[PDB]
Amino acid sequence: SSGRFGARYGRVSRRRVAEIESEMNEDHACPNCGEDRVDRQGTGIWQCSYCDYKFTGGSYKPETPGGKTVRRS
Amino acid sequence: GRRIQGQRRGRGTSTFRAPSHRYKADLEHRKVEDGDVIAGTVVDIEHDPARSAPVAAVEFEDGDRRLILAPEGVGVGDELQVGVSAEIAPGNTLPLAEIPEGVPVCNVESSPGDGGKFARASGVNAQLLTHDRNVAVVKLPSGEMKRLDPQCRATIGVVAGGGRTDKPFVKAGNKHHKMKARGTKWPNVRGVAMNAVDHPFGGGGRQHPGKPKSISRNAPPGRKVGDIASKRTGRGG
Amino acid sequence: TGAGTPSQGKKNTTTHTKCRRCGEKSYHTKKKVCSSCGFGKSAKRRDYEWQSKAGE
RNA sequence: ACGACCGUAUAGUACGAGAGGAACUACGGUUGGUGGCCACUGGUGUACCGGUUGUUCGAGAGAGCACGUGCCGGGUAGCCA
RNA sequence: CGAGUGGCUUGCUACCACGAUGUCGGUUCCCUCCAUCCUGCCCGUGCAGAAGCGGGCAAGGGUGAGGUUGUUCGCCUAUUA
RNA sequence: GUCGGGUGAGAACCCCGACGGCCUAAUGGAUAAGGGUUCCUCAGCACUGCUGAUCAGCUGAGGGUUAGCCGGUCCUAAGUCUCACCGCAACUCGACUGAGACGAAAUGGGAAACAGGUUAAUAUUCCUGUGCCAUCAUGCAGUGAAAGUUGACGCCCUGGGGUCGAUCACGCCGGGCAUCGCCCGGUCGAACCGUCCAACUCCGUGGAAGCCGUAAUGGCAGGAAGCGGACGAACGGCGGCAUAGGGAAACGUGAUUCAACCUGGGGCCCAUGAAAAGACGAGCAUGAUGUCCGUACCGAGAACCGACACAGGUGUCCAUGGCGGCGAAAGCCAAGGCCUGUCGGGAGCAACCAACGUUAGGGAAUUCGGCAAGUUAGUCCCGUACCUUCGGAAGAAGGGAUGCCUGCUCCGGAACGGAGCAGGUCGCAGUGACUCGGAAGCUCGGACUGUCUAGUAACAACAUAGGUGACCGCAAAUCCGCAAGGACUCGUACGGUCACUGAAUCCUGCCCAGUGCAGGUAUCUGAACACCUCGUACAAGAGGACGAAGGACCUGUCAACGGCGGGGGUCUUAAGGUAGCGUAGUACCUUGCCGCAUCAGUAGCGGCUUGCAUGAAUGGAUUAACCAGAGCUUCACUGUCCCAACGUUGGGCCCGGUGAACUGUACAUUCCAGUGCGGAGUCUGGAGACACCCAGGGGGAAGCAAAGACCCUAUGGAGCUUUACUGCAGGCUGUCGCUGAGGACUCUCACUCCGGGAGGAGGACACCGAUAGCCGGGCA
RNA sequence: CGUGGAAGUCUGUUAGAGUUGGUGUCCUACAAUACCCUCUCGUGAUCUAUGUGUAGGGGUGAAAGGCCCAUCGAGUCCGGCA
Ligand SMILES: [Cl-]
Ligand SMILES: [Cl-]
Ligand SMILES: [Cl-]
Ligand SMILES: [K+]
Ligand SMILES: [Mg+2]
Ligand SMILES: [Mg+2]
Ligand SMILES: [Mg+2]
Ligand SMILES: [Mg+2]
Ligand SMILES: [Mg+2]
Ligand SMILES: [Mg+2]
Ligand SMILES: [Mg+2]
Ligand SMILES: [Mg+2]
Ligand SMILES: [Mg+2]
Ligand SMILES: [Mg+2]
Ligand SMILES: [Mg+2]
Ligand SMILES: [Mg+2]
Ligand SMILES: [Mg+2]
Ligand SMILES: [Mg+2]
Ligand SMILES: [Mg+2]
Ligand SMILES: [Mg+2]
Ligand SMILES: [Mg+2]
Ligand SMILES: [Mg+2]
Ligand SMILES: [Mg+2]
Ligand SMILES: [Mg+2]
Ligand SMILES: [Mg+2]
Ligand SMILES: [Mg+2]
Ligand SMILES: [Mg+2]
Ligand SMILES: [Mg+2]
Ligand SMILES: [Mg+2]
Ligand SMILES: [Mg+2]
Ligand SMILES: [Mg+2]
Ligand SMILES: [Mg+2]
Ligand SMILES: [Mg+2]
Ligand SMILES: [Mg+2]
Ligand SMILES: [Mg+2]
Ligand SMILES: [Mg+2]
Ligand SMILES: [Mg+2]
Ligand SMILES: [Mg+2]
Ligand code: NA
Ligand code: NA
Ligand code: NA
Ligand code: NA
Ligand code: NA
Ligand code: NA
Ligand code: NA
Ligand code: NA
Ligand code: NA
Ligand code: NA
Ligand code: NA
Ligand code: NA
Ligand code: NA
Ligand code: NA
Ligand code: NA
Ligand code: NA
Ligand code: NA
Ligand SMILES: [Sr+2]
Ligand SMILES: [Sr+2]
Ligand SMILES: [Sr+2]
Ligand SMILES: [Sr+2]
Ligand SMILES: [Sr+2]
Ligand SMILES: [Sr+2]
Ligand SMILES: [Sr+2]
Ligand SMILES: [Sr+2]
Ligand SMILES: [Sr+2]
Ligand SMILES: [Sr+2]
Ligand SMILES: [Sr+2]
Ligand SMILES: [Sr+2]
Ligand SMILES: [Sr+2]
Ligand SMILES: [Sr+2]
Ligand SMILES: [Sr+2]
Ligand SMILES: [Sr+2]
Ligand SMILES: [Sr+2]
Ligand SMILES: [Sr+2]
Ligand SMILES: [Sr+2]
Ligand SMILES: [Sr+2]
Ligand SMILES: [Sr+2]
Ligand SMILES: [Sr+2]
Ligand SMILES: [Sr+2]
Ligand SMILES: [Sr+2]
Ligand SMILES: [Sr+2]
Ligand SMILES: [Sr+2]
Ligand SMILES: [Sr+2]
Ligand SMILES: [Sr+2]
Ligand SMILES: [Sr+2]
Ligand SMILES: [Sr+2]
Ligand SMILES: [Sr+2]
Ligand SMILES: [Sr+2]
Ligand SMILES: [Sr+2]
Ligand SMILES: [Sr+2]
Ligand SMILES: [Sr+2]
Ligand SMILES: [Sr+2]
Ligand SMILES: [Sr+2]
Ligand SMILES: [Sr+2]
Ligand SMILES: [Sr+2]
Ligand SMILES: [Sr+2]
Ligand SMILES: [Sr+2]
Ligand SMILES: [Sr+2]
Ligand SMILES: [Sr+2]
Repeated sequence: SSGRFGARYGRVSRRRVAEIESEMNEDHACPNCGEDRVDRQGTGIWQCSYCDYKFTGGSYKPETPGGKTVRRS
Repeated sequence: GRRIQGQRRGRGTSTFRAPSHRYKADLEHRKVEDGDVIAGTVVDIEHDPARSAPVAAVEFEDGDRRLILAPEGVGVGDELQVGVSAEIAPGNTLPLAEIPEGVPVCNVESSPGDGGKFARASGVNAQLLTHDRNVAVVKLPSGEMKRLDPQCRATIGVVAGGGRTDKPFVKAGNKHHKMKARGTKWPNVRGVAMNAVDHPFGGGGRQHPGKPKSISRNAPPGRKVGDIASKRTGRGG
Repeated sequence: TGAGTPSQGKKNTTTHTKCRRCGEKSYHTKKKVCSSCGFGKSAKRRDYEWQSKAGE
């Protein structure tokens, strides 16, 4: 997915942008409906195209390891 | 010589100032007399230009509309509470005394009623540990154990936008844009690449500091550069 | 680009204008201050001892 | 304002065991220089003649412009090597 | 060992110029010197010849093209009288 | 530009016609700034105009700018000022907080005007016609009234609606041409009023379990398609406006592609893309009122800035005129503009110079170096190496095709869109001009796009992502201020400050002795105040005791400054150079040795390498991609060269007119020698020499230009450094004041901070004032 | 295979910005930094108009001691000053 960077930037930089952006663009399960329809709206902003649930979450992932802890306690 | 870059800063000229007129809102804890009876519905989620993180728009019962330091997992429609009796859920804000031990907290107050000071940046969080009638021990994001007044308010949960710093900027342009939203002069010219007239490390036939980098704490501004009161340097040892 | 002739070309900004108070074309219309009599800066008239030789 | 060299005959001779190998002289040419000339060869030749692209003058005919010939082909006199 | 000439090298001096006498190399173009590389005429030879070696008179003409190097100098190649 | 003609005392350049040309994002049209009357008319030529002048941006006199609806005015933006408060010795000074005001003329927001006519000069301003907005008054309706909507918003891709224009078809009106029958122009008509509505959204029906839909994404039993319906757009269509206007006339009709304008879908952000006034919400009639300021002209190779009528500089809109072609490209041509990038006449027009064309054979031999020039080129088809971070390298390289004419096929709704086929056919040449890469390899540097010495440096330098270390829990660290106060900060460690290194990949050894920083510290040292002894009727002063930071001392630390040798088989001073790399952009010796390549190679490349004096974030090595970066090799090409020639244009030369400057102690026709402060036209001796003028290329006048930049000197200057001398800020620390009650401790009442408040935290500390010790090129 | 249309992406005298070589022309200039050809960037750390802020031991500086009105290793004016 980091093919836009051409032959520039080097392995590490574009390997990370690809991984991060790949997981960012993945189908995400909405906390409301449960449908895989959550898409990134901005930095840390997520929204379900199905039920319109707009919520906060990681900058590139809807859920972060730290966020998944808040529940358990 | 001439005043170094760090000295031009303090003057507060446009170049060094933050784009305050472009910032949305000062995210401070709402005030309540007592009793808690205060709740609001999240009407929207916005982007905060001053912190590169999501901030939630809330509308309280008394018809009060204000932006809030949004934790992770706060959606539109969600009902938030603020007060002593505020339900122990993510997004709610109650004094540390009412917050259970071992629970991740964000936007922690330094002194009760200040509106929150600690743990506000993307994805971080404080950690409430010890309880008492006098002091609530919080473990701040830097790892420091901070003893606080149990009456200091603080939101439950971790701050939204976590993991932001995990992706590299890749190019100067990306930094450029982020920098334009902060009170920071960028790019950065190494002192070693300047003239002696401009910086303590300036001058010489080849670039290298003409003295050791570790400077005394008592050094005057204009000379306090490099490694300030470094307890040590390097990785080894 | 040269600092001389090629840079004189952009000079179409108006600053110093006829002053309401003193009548000199020294009223900086962007600063709203007269460089000659100090109108806009002080109630008293701009005047300095160095405007003449010390013993005069 | 002429300097110098190669070649041929002299001669496979004189000389020398042999190997090898001259000269005088008479010739032919080359090179460098020099002065001049253009029949010849070559260059130029925005004189000239033709071909042809784009566009404008309605088409045709016949023309302008495309840098001081649009481009391509041929090229007289002269000037030249 | 001893006697000299030159004024291309270098060193020495500090006379000249610091109200400026523009650098090295190269180039281009002109004149000159002889301590002659070739060419002319000669003497000697450890001069048969051929080819050389040493020397003398002699400055008319000639002394060219290239590879590295800014190079001068020099190294190298093929031609050359 | 030329030929006629006009006016005039006078005409190359003032005017008319014709012919001939130039400008096409400009040399055309509208403007902002800035200019300020430069605008128009009349009369002039003393001035100004690169020549002339009857002309004029010149001289003089007159005249000229008309607004409810075009700007200003109103609003708010970054931000500014004023007042108050506070500081300051003080102010015309100074930060904060309040209040108020200012802050947008092309180009932020914003009530409302269109079309025509008229002048020598204005014009949505005047006049004609038609229209619109606001306030107010009266009348009627109306009691709704303010929630909400609007003003009001980033970047990239894209659909749909759709006007101007352009083009196609055909008809009408007029013009042109004259083998043809083709070619050009026109065929009009606003604001405004009324009306229509696509998209979006929603509603009812319907009942899809696989269908609906898109350029694409997508949608759905949480209810798909289909059917009906609410809401709802254009600067658009339609009707009026209009027996208005406009035209000599006709006074069209359809289509395609569609700027403007309208309305949607999608994608991106460690970036989040103004505010306020105002409008809407919220009717109609009639009438009144709508003041004030701007308005001429230029807007540039003559109206602006640059001393100039300066080849420079200077914002916006016309980006859709035709052919062409991918094109807002070239070239050519309209509309419109101009012959004022404003001196002419003459010589086949010499030398010489500028800019340029063509050169036979050779082909980089030129040169520091292919500098300069040339070569190549568009488009389609075939084909394409090493290496590589798998993206790329790559248009690698290399090869073929290319026009016109005839008749066709395919894609598409179609284009005046595209892709092909068969036949015929011309040239030396079919991207025929124009437009339009030369190609390949090796090495060095920096990863990359980016930055820089305005005016000799564009680079390897700066930056960058990335890597790393340092400081700080915010009453912070860092920084500004004399103070009052302030930046960072609408920020909070995933932060931001201070530094270093400089993408990726493989790595980054040893040294804490010195210097730096930091922690500790029994003991040693360590100021002042208070306290103690001596002294003094008091005082100066001498000494003691206690002892802060600081130092001594101990420890930590090198991705801190830096270091990593000599001798021998440990010495200094801590260690003694590990991976690597290596004759290096670092190697003196040096053209090192071997090899490659060449006829020949101080060059280049590889190998060796004891390295004068390489080496690991003073980062080492290495490297795809990128580069107006340094070096080298090859193919191709060629006037760079052998070696020069001829030609073209502008000068150069002669003539009319205009008309400077540099320079000048005097004398001066010199030459060869000598002499001289040792580098003489001028002295000495000779030689030569009739005067004057034209052209030339520059040998000399140690030519002209600049009180030499180099070197030295001056008890000259400045910028910069530091363990130079001396001081000054600043930081740290003790002490006194503020400061209070009961060598360690409690408290609350000053004082500080948090808190809207109540009250909470802290607390005689901290802040502040004063003094003392330490650090202190930050500064003088 | 198609769809899509990413990029401090490419070619490009689109506009615009820049300034490599000619060590060309000019060098009492057209010009106290100009002319021509060649060359670089041209969707972005882009370019640009107007408004606005920062002031002299002070600004500003992707750092050249660069720039702060032809003035910069400390602007300019007047004064100190004969
Ligand atoms: Cl950052
Ligand atoms: Cl106006
Ligand atoms: Cl769509
Ligand atoms: K001298
Ligand atoms: Mg806040
Ligand atoms: Mg900024
Ligand atoms: Mg840097
Ligand atoms: Mg430097
Ligand atoms: Mg310094
Ligand atoms: Mg370095
Ligand atoms: Mg360094
Ligand atoms: Mg001289
Ligand atoms: Mg002799
Ligand atoms: Mg001779
Ligand atoms: Mg007249
Ligand atoms: Mg007019
Ligand atoms: Mg002129
Ligand atoms: Mg030839
Ligand atoms: Mg040569
Ligand atoms: Mg070239
Ligand atoms: Mg079809
Ligand atoms: Mg090298
Ligand atoms: Mg670079
Ligand atoms: Mg420069
Ligand atoms: Mg460059
Ligand atoms: Mg980082
Ligand atoms: Mg970093
Ligand atoms: Mg960095
Ligand atoms: Mg660097
Ligand atoms: Mg080697
Ligand atoms: Mg190391
Ligand atoms: Mg001098
Ligand atoms: Mg010197
Ligand atoms: Mg000095
Ligand atoms: Mg406070
Ligand atoms: Mg000093
Ligand atoms: Mg500006
Ligand atoms: Mg320097
Ligand atoms: Na001698
Ligand atoms: Na020389
Ligand atoms: Na001779
Ligand atoms: Na040589
Ligand atoms: Na004229
Ligand atoms: Na309509
Ligand atoms: Na066209
Ligand atoms: Na680029
Ligand atoms: Na050490
Ligand atoms: Na080292
Ligand atoms: Na570049
Ligand atoms: Na030529
Ligand atoms: Na001369
Ligand atoms: Na100096
Ligand atoms: Na694909
Ligand atoms: Na240039
Ligand atoms: Na100064
Ligand atoms: Sr706050
Ligand atoms: Sr607050
Ligand atoms: Sr230095
Ligand atoms: Sr280590
Ligand atoms: Sr220019
Ligand atoms: Sr300007
Ligand atoms: Sr004032
Ligand atoms: Sr005074
Ligand atoms: Sr013979
Ligand atoms: Sr024989
Ligand atoms: Sr022609
Ligand atoms: Sr061609
Ligand atoms: Sr002799
Ligand atoms: Sr001889
Ligand atoms: Sr020499
Ligand atoms: Sr040598
Ligand atoms: Sr105009
Ligand atoms: Sr006259
Ligand atoms: Sr006029
Ligand atoms: Sr105003
Ligand atoms: Sr406006
Ligand atoms: Sr369309
Ligand atoms: Sr006008
Ligand atoms: Sr111009
Ligand atoms: Sr015309
Ligand atoms: Sr004239
Ligand atoms: Sr010819
Ligand atoms: Sr060569
Ligand atoms: Sr050569
Ligand atoms: Sr080809
Ligand atoms: Sr590197
Ligand atoms: Sr510049
Ligand atoms: Sr690296
Ligand atoms: Sr140490
Ligand atoms: Sr080793
Ligand atoms: Sr001359
Ligand atoms: Sr680009
Ligand atoms: Sr140069
Ligand atoms: Sr010229
Ligand atoms: Sr010049
Ligand atoms: Sr040229
Ligand atoms: Sr480009
Ligand atoms: Sr003075």
